[PDB]
Amino acid sequence: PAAGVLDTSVFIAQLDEALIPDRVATTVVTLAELRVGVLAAATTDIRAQRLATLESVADMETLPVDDDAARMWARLRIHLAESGRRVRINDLWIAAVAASRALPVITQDDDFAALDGAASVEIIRV
Amino acid sequence: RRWLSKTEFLSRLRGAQADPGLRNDLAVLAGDTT
Ligand code: NA
Ligand code: NA
Ligand code: NA
Ligand code: NA
Repeated sequence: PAAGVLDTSVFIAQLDEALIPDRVATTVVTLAELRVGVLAAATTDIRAQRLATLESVADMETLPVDDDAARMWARLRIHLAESGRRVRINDLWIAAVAASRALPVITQDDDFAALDGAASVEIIRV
Repeated sequence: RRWLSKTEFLSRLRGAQADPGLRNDLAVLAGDTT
């Protein structure tokens, strides 16, 4: 696709570069998660690495959780409750933000799988 | 803050990936499911 929304897992340690859209943004959830990473780091070396990861989003669009994302989160949440399937709540916020903007979620990990086929949801595994 | 090109992003990210252990820390801190 033309654009996509990176989740937190793409920032963590190669990616399938061919599948990354031409233009990328992330969300405030990932900003939060990378920041908690810096604050939780046990040793300077890890702290320095994680601090570089946090800094890598400094110029990048960080999409907020706004009203449209909130409405989407509710729809996706009930979809999951009915099916008896689960997603990390912070991953659901990410998916809600992306879906509400009709953008795919770009992920390195396996959490968004439960949402495949939900309206406005497109997951790209890298 | 702007939409990064694929090459731009991959330039900012390469050499700046978090340690694999961040997955562990995030499971503890933000691993709560629906
Ligand atoms: Na995100
Ligand atoms: Na720390
Ligand atoms: Na930052
Ligand atoms: Na989507």
